[PDB]
Amino acid sequence: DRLFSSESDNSLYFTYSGQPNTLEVRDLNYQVGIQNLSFKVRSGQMLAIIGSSGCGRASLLDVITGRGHGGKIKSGQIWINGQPSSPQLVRKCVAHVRQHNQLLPNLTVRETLAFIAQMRLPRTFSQAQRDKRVEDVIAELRLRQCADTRVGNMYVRGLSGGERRRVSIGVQLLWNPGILILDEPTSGLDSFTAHNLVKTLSRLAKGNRLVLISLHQPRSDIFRLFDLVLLMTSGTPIYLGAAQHMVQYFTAIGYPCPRYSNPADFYVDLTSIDRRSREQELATREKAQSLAALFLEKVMPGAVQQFTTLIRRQISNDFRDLPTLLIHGAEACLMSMTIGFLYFGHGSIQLSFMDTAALLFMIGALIPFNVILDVISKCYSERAMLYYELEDGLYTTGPYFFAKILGELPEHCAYIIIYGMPTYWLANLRPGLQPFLLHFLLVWLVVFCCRIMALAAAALLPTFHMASFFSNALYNSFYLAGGFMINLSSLWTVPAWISKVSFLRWCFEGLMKIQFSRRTGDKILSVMELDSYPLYAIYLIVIGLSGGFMVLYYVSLRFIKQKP
Amino acid sequence: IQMTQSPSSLSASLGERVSLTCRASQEISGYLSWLQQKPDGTIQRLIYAAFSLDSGVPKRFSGSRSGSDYSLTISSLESEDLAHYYCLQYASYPCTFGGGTKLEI
Amino acid sequence: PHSLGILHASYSVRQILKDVSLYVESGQIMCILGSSGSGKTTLLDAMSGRLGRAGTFLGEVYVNGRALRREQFQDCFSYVLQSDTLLSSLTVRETLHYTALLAIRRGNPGSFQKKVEAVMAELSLSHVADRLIGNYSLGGISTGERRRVSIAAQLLQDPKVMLFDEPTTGLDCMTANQIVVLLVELARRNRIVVLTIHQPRSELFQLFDKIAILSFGELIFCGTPAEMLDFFNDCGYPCPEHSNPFDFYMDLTSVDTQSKEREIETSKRVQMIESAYKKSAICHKTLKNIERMKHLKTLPMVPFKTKDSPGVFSKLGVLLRRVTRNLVRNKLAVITRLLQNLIMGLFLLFFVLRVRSNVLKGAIQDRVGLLYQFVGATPYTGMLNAVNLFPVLRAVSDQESQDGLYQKWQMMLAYALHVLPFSVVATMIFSSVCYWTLGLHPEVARFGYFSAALLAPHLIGEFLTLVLLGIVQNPNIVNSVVALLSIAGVLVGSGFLRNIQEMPIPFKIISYFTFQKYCSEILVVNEFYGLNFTCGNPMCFTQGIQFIEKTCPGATSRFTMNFLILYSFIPALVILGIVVFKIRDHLI
Amino acid sequence: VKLVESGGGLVQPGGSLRLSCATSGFTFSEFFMEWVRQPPGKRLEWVAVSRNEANDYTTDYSASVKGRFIVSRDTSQNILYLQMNALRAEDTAIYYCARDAWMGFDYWGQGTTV
Ligand SMILES: CC(C)CCC[C@@H](C)[C@H]1CC[C@H]2[C@@H]3CC=C4C[C@@H](O)CC[C@]4(C)[C@H]3CC[C@]12C
Ligand SMILES: CC(C)CCC[C@@H](C)[C@H]1CC[C@H]2[C@@H]3CC=C4C[C@@H](O)CC[C@]4(C)[C@H]3CC[C@]12C
Repeated sequence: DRLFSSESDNSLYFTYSGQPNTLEVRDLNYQVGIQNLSFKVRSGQMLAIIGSSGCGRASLLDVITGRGHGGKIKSGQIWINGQPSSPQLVRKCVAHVRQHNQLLPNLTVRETLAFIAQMRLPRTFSQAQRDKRVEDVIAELRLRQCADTRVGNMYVRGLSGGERRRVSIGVQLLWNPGILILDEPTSGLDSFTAHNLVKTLSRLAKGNRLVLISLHQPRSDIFRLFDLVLLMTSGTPIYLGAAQHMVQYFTAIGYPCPRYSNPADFYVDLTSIDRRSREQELATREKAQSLAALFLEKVMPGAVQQFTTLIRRQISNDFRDLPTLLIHGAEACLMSMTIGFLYFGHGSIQLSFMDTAALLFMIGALIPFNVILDVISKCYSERAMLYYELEDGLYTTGPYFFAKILGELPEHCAYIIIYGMPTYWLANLRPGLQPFLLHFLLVWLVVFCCRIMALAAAALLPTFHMASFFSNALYNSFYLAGGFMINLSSLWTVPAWISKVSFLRWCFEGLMKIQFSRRTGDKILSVMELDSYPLYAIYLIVIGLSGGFMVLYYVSLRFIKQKP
Repeated sequence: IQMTQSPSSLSASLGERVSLTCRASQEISGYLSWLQQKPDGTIQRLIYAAFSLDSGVPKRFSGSRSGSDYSLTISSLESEDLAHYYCLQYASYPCTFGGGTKLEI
Repeated sequence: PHSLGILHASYSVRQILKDVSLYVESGQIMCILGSSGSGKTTLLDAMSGRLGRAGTFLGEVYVNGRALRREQFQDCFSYVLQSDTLLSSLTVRETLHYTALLAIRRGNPGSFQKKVEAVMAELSLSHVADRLIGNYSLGGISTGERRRVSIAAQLLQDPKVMLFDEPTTGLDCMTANQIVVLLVELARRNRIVVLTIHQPRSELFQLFDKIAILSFGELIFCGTPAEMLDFFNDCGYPCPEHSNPFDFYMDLTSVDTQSKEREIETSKRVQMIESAYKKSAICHKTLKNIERMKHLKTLPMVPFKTKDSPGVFSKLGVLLRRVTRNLVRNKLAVITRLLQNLIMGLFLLFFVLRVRSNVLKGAIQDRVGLLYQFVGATPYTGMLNAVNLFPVLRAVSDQESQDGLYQKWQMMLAYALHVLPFSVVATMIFSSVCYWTLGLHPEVARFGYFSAALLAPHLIGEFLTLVLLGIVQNPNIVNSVVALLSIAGVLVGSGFLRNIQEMPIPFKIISYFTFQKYCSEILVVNEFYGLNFTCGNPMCFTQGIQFIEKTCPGATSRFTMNFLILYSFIPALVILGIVVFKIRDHLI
Repeated sequence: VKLVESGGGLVQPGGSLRLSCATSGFTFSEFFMEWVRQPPGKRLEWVAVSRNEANDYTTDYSASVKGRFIVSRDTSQNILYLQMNALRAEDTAIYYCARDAWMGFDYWGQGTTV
């Protein structure tokens, strides 16, 4: 205990003031195999669940908090603060610290802490109170030397791993919860950092709180700092009490722990069921059941404010990611340059009519690939954060839609500028200000509709691969339905209806009606089938398709769970 | 964390704009404080968080930061500024102070 | 008895090893502990002779008295990795048989099968000898069984000194303990085993014969657990009871990189322990035993492996048989390979559904669209197949090439050879399904020409994606790059949408290096040759020869030439892939 | 927020002394209480801290005086007490009574010579 750091600050700067919280699990029988789990913890004690802390896809902490995607056959009771557990009570009193961190990398610690504070604290708290709460949270977890350092994860400089875990704990601790529950806090951390994090969690539990910790294989030094320990093997509790007396318990029942051996490891190795054989499976199950039998016989703020906070956080996060913005600008510039130089109109030989039609069709139908790719990548790169912030109750999935839309709007507009403005002059299209502005507006609206379609496809499907496949299928069905590939006339019932809702066909028709109308003539439009809808009608149809895709995306965000 | 204050001594008369610098050995993220000890002995905090000011102190005193060096700027010095000035950090335990500067008129 | 001794070894590249000296005997097991930046895997790789070419490696490595050079390491030292990259659609028996055929070359398969059976009985794998590897989460063999299979494949070459890079990382406690006891049993059979562990358990302390600790390349201690406890007590840091001495000694000989005062204190403690160990009699006895077994003049010579590798054609044929057997045993890969082009053609047919060959409203438009989509989709399907099926074989080849079995370019050639007939039959099925349904100039010779002109770009794109995956690691980057390149080629190369006789000089020159130009020329000459159109002035091409001369004037007399170019584009890509894999061999 | 110190005087080396810091103007049982001394010719040096009731009135001292100095607080009259033992060897200073160390040293005292 003398090898680790000893010159620390044992002060408690952010304590929980209020009634002591309690958590009592009585005769829990969780299957699909927890059997006869029963304990009672109060505020001021740190409970560490050692052994097999999982039951398949959902850990024990998720079962206690009510979460879990697998089966939930229930046969017991869970009383939180003296009342039966419920999603409302869990969201109101219980805070959860997941194993995988979900933080925006382009934000400092103080910025994201203030954001979470103003999104969590009620609207009656003044700004000074919010800054004071943020400062108390920073001082409590010894994060004062990193209050201005980026919290960026790997692929970015950012800060350390233990400091990132402390930042996550502070984010989950800003609203001053009464019960904290962390699963695998020392996952992927060095030994000294894990020891310091365990000491910090013990101090937090001492600060009039109830801290539960999940640890599958705790180290020898981590086990020495445990206040209360719960040994679970094959879903059955074998021991429940003080860690320092744990060995003293087993020696009392004819199971001494030899010297120079981790007690936790020695006791999870002895009572573990062996799956390599079949005759030893029950041979160890009987010992586990007898030990379990001896153990049992021995004993605010609102919606507009949330939207503003979300859009400000998004703007501050994406406007500082220089590599991604530069990559997107490079893609836009490359596309524009190849499109304008392949169809270079300045020269002795001008562009033909079919050449101009193909140029417009390519301008319309070459962006969706990169657009959908980047949009789906960005959506699946932050799905866990959104899912957890929706489960914990930060926003009500309403302001998040408009926040995301108005956050991607400026960068999308810059991309559209870079892709479309230095392409209209290189190709030597119809000169003037009105046709160029109309072309730009139509391209902007079409790419916006494509972005909304990509967002809806990414939010509707659970995995990145199937979402990308469905989006590519939709894009290809809209591409083949265009007015340039299959003549827009050799379609019987289904492809015609697909073309009626295909934004690429409408974009091509609008560009044709902008370029070739009363130029040198509408007869080239008459030999084709691009003269049955006026320009404003095409714009309104594109706007309606964008609105329908927005409604679909909103319905998918509201009803479909964004499971990572 | 060692706090090096500069200069150790300074002589400036009425009307001048004094500037006292303080460098920290490590990163304190702006958690620096400037105190003024009068010749009588009554110490009082002049600036907290290295930028904000306490209630009741004149607005002439200002705080700034350049790189890793914090600066206390006193514009339009009065006769009440002949005193000791100390910079301290409270971002990491234990709390260390600075060498101090005897501002003399 | 064998005796391995590492004397004053050092690896600069910054100075990852600082005067490392160990001594192991036959029948003893040595474990090596350290932090993440300790450089124990670097020491293992240097002793195995894998990274000694990029950086200067000092010190000597004596084996049975004879000082081995920097080229005899891989012929005497075996190295078991941690990734455990195995083919899922194969059984243990056939996998070990292929490994023995690639390593050993003696004669009739009876001796090979007997060696495989003996190694499986030694590794306790006889009861899973006829079970597919697969994945442990879907019904395959357990992770311990995969580790046993890897150890058996490594032991098939009859080794004597083996190194293990974290054989217990990623496994559960019971399986890790089983693997430790298995390595102990293998070492006790007159062998030498040196394994590294991230963090062992409490019961593995008394199982090892020697325990060494490395920090930043410096050797803190090396000896048996008894002398370990004795020395750590004499230094003033006795291990408390119920403290897992492994973790206690991993915390005692590590630096804390969180503050600058704690870092200096931990470094001072580490240097104190190291200086006390340098003066202890353990290192002196180790050096004395090394210099004595070096000057023994009676112990046997270096026991090498069974033999070197056979000729190149035999290994190529064995790899080809292995990859085709792994392919035909995966029904999903086969159905995707055989039905990707079919699904593409069916999706293309759903929109057109016919070509009105006697009216000029949507005939040339739909024909050009179909040709463009075919030329842009066949290489995309090839790239999809490549990205979906290659990475596993690429990882297997990268793992098995450092052991001296074969080269990666041979694996790429075998992949190409086994992918040729599958792509052939897939494109033939897609053609025979879609060409007649579409009604595109019904004829048998035109059908065969269309089949060949759509088979060539499939293989071209597949081999280009193969090259890119051999030179780039991430498969998604390769997928996106090949998709963008196919887009650019079908847009610039084909004279469908640009009228190449009018495009600028740079694009006109670039189009000569793209296979899409020749593909589109062949398709136009084959489709628009012998059919006439009807107007019912703005667009009325009443024949097909006029549209041919408009798109590509002199493409009719360049049919065989364009076909030869399109088909010779493939061997150039094969040679480029061979060169790219030969270059990749030197950068990993 | 007024702090006044008392209890300074001439003491022989090796004896004992007790300084008293009287507090007014705020909740004495809610904020910290620090003793921070200053040598006659050196910079300010933090000596000891006593936390509020939320920490159960635990105390802490610097590595130079850990074991010889004992800080305590009387909440009835809101008076901080600092007992010093084995002093006057180097412990001669102008000890000051401050309110908050973690939130910036604000509302200092008047100091007493020892
Ligand atoms: C199963 C149903 C939905 C049909 C799905 C067919 C999908 C998987 C296939 C068939 C045709 C294929 C497209 C054919 C043409 C191209 C152009 C190429 O430059 C990029 C890939 C792209 C865009 C392909 C994407 C995938 C695709 C649409
Ligand atoms: C969990 C990690 C691996 C997710 C990484 C996402 C990767 C695989 C995806 C997301 C964004 C994608 C990139 C988007 C843009 C481009 C630019 C293009 O000119 C080359 C392909 C490239 C570079 C893509 C490569 C693959 C890519 C980087």
